[PDB]
Amino acid sequence: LPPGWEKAMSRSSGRVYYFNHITNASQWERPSEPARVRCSHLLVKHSQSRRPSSWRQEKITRTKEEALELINGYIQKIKSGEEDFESLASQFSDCSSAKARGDLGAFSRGQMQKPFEDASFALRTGEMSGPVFTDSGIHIILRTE
Ligand SMILES: O=C(O)c1cc(-c2ccccn2)n[nH]1
Repeated sequence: LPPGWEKAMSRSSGRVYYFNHITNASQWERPSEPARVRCSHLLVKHSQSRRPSSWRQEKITRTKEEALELINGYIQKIKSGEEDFESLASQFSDCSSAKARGDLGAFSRGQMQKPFEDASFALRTGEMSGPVFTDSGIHIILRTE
């Protein structure tokens, strides 16, 4: 199985599923290197975030446990087609790239912080990540090219 795609056991149904320990993606169907990849993301900062500040709120106060909740929340809406990445990203993302529907433009290694990189490279064109933790906050990372 591709980079970090491991199989495992669903603790609700006991039926097969896959999680990726590099992007924290989890999906039921079996899964499927670039020099550069292009990604958009939705960032939800927290108190412990690098710069607890964003175009949305001058001092972020939400805890980490809560940041995650919010992040899980959008994943459900994205996964269920209730909302798309771009809409939630253009509204909620605590990064200024929200103005650009969360695009961060094309990029290669060394360039971004490592957990974001490792996720960004391990996704394939189309995959969204699960929650990804960096010193900045919590990300949902979609890979576009
Ligand atoms: O604070 C911000 O504005 C911010 C930081 C990031 C970021 C992007 C990639 C990896 C790590 N952090 N994205 N947005």
